[PDB]
Amino acid sequence: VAKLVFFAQAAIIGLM
Amino acid sequence: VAKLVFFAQAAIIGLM
Amino acid sequence: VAKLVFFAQAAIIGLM
Amino acid sequence: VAKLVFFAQAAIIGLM
Amino acid sequence: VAKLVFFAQAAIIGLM
Amino acid sequence: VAKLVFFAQAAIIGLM
Repeated sequence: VAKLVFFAQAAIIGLM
Repeated sequence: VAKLVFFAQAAIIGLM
Repeated sequence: VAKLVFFAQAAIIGLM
Repeated sequence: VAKLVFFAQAAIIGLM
Repeated sequence: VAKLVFFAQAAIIGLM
Repeated sequence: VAKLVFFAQAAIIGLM
C-alpha cells in the first residue's frame, strides 16, 4: 500500500 | 483477526 | 503507537 | 518451520 | 536477542 | 539479504 499490511493464512503475507 | 496485528509489549506479539 | 505499524521503502520500518 | 522466516519477494512472505 | 526472532504458534511472537 | 532480518532498538528495522 508504502504501508505493509500483514495477513496470515500457514504463511504470513505482507502486502504493500 | 486472518489480518495480522502487531503489538510491542519487550516482545512483539502478532495477534490475529 | 503499543500497536506497530510497518513501512517499506530498501528496508522495513516498524513504528510504534 | 514454528520458527518464522521472512522473505521479500514486492510482497513479504513469512514462511514457517 | 537487538535481533528480532519470529515464531508462530495462532499468535506470532517476536523475541529480542 | 531476499531473506529479511529484523532489528529493534525506538523502531523496528528489517534489512534485506
